[PDB]
Amino acid sequence: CGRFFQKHQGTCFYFGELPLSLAACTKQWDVVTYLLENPHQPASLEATDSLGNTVLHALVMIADNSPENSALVIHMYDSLLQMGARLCPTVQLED
Amino acid sequence: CGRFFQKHQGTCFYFGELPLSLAACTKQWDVVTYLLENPHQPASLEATDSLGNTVLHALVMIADNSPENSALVIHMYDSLLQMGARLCPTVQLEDICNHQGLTPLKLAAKEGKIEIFRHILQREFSGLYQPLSRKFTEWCYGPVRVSLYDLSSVDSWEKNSVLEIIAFHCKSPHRHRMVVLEPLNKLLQEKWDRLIPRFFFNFACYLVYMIIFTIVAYHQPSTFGDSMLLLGHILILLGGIYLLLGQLWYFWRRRLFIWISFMDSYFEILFLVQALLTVLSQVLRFVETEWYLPLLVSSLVLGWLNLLYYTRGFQHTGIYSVMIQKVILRDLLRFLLVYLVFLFGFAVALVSLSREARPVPYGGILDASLELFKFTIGMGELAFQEQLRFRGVVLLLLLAYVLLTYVLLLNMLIALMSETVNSVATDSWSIWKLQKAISVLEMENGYWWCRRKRHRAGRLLKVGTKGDGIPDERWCFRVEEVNWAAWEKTL
Amino acid sequence: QALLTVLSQVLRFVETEWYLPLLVSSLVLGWLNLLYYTRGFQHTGIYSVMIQKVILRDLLRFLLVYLVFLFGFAVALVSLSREARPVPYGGILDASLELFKFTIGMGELAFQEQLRFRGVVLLLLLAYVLLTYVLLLNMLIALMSETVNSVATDSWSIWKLQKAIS
Ligand SMILES: NCCOB(c1ccccc1)c1ccccc1
Ligand SMILES: NCCOB(c1ccccc1)c1ccccc1
Repeated sequence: CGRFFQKHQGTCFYFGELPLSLAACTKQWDVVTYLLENPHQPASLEATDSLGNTVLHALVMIADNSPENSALVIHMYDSLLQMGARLCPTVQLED
Repeated sequence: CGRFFQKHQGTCFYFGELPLSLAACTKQWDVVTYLLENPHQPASLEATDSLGNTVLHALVMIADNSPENSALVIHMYDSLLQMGARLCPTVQLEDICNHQGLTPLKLAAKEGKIEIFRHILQREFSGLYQPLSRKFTEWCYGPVRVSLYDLSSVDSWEKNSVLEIIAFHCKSPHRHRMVVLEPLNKLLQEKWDRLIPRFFFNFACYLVYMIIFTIVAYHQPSTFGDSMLLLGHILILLGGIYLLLGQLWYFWRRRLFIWISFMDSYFEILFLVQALLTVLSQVLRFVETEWYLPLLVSSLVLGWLNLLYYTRGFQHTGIYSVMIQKVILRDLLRFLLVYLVFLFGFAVALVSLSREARPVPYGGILDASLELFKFTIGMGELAFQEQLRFRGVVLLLLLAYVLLTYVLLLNMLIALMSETVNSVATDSWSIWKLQKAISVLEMENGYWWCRRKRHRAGRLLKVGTKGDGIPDERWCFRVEEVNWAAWEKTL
Repeated sequence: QALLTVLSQVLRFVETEWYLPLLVSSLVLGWLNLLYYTRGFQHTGIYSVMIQKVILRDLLRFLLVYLVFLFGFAVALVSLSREARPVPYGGILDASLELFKFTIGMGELAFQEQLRFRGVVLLLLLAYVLLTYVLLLNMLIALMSETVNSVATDSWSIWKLQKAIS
């Protein structure tokens, strides 16, 4: 939680300030898997950032109207939702 | 160096009058190689022609806007630059001033070449040949990219720059499209945002001067009030002479601008005329003549019309002013030509008649012309003159005139202006950007009396390492851009 | 409109001479507001949206240029015609009204034989009518034609949004 990552006016890049969010928003479908299913310390998928955003929220914010960005965000969103449902069905991340 | 090769009008082909230039411009990547690497007598790559052009200059001149020609010139230019760097790195061929004193970038800008000019403006290479690069990329952390374009010989700080050459020296039909490209757009936008205060201060000062002029001209001759009138008069005279000095200094400094495009600005002439009228009106009032009021009122009108020059400094109004100018120059003078022909013909026709009876309307040419213009303005007096013996002839002539003018000409003019407005939509934005760029360049230079100190924008950011020892420095213009098409291909 | 109505009633209770202006202004504003309700139809809401879009897009630039030209020419004419050889162009209000008459379709373009600057006044009037009655108004017609052509589907979308808000 610094200044570059914060969503503001100027030089910035917002990704939810979380390693899993950084991987997902970066189109990195491999390290996200390892972080999810690393036996040493699996990363909780419902952990939030300072502003209250979650991984899905972070995926939403960086979304734009560019066809390529829209496709990337759609694919990552769907895949992450399916995976999260497969890990901990008891919690609805959409809410 | 004869007649066919020399760049002129007629049967001609220019290739720099050098065998290597002929080979390169001819798309012959083989004999150029042999000439460069022939052991018996290698051909120097920095040898010039009579005009001072070099091989790169020759490649630039023959460049056109055709996609195939642009691609050919781009490929040959890049390959030859790489080869020259590989042969004699100690000499930078990109910096070779010909007789006129221009480099390939400056020459490409002046000659109107856009494709090759833009390609030279923003080009990048791999790790090898990296120094031969204008565009760079510091890091690509995430989807953002931080580009750093070189600002050597393109910034306004230099005595001669690409911005100045495009603004005041280029005479291409659509040079206004050369100021919308990458940091010639962003750089100009930054300069404009930094210089807004100067522009609006100038606008406010001019408005104050015009308001004083109006007040003096309203409560003018036909104690305290007399002293106020006198001080207003002296202030107006001082303002007029100061405007005259400024405009004369501008013309003296840019005296090689009018022949390129008189109508590009066409506003400095108006300011000069207004100042001349004001000063001359004051002098003739000193002479106590009856022609003081006409000149003074004409100056007042011209100033209040000139204020549009300042009001076109906004996105929403500059485009409207540009459209006004384009319509005026495109389709309003043909309409006037046809209108005056018809009006003079019908006016003299009506004057010839109505001169034989069985307050005389159509007594002269002025009266008939005024009546016809009243027809055109919406107050046509179309009656049945029962006094003159040619009632029917006069009535039919008036009906024919109104049918030919009030139905065809004016409504057709409406339609033609609709078409013209539809045609010029994006060109309006480009021309507005060019006008704003010219205003920025003029403001950057100080007034005719105060020598404004130059502000050399850009960051002295060390880029890469040249093929030498101690490293190099180069001023650049940082530009951040969020891109995913390029970022998705870096993985 | 509600503020004007209530305040007009209060000032009438005060027995002032400014009751009629405020009351009539309220009446006019209400009759104009009725368009809010009339734009509840497919065929009329789009027209109202187009009216608003044209007003906001290209009618204020025209007014800016118009008022600049009109004030300049009005004060110019008032300065003249003040020296002879019912005085037209007596003040600024009269000259402005005469120019607006030119623009509305009842321009009084005559040869004033009384003032000593006949030709100057006539040429100024001719220049004004040429610059305003030919360029500005017909150009405004063309610009509104372009604007109407531009906003066709956006008009439907904005009408749908307005109906959703209602
Ligand atoms: N001469 C006053 C300013 O020029 B304008 C004009 C009027 C007189 C002569 C030629 C042109 C005009 C053109 C564009 C914007 C505003 C008006
Ligand atoms: N003020 C009356 C209603 O607004 B309208 C209008 C009139 C006065 C001030 C500004 C706008 C108008 C715009 C669209 C539809 C109908 C008329």
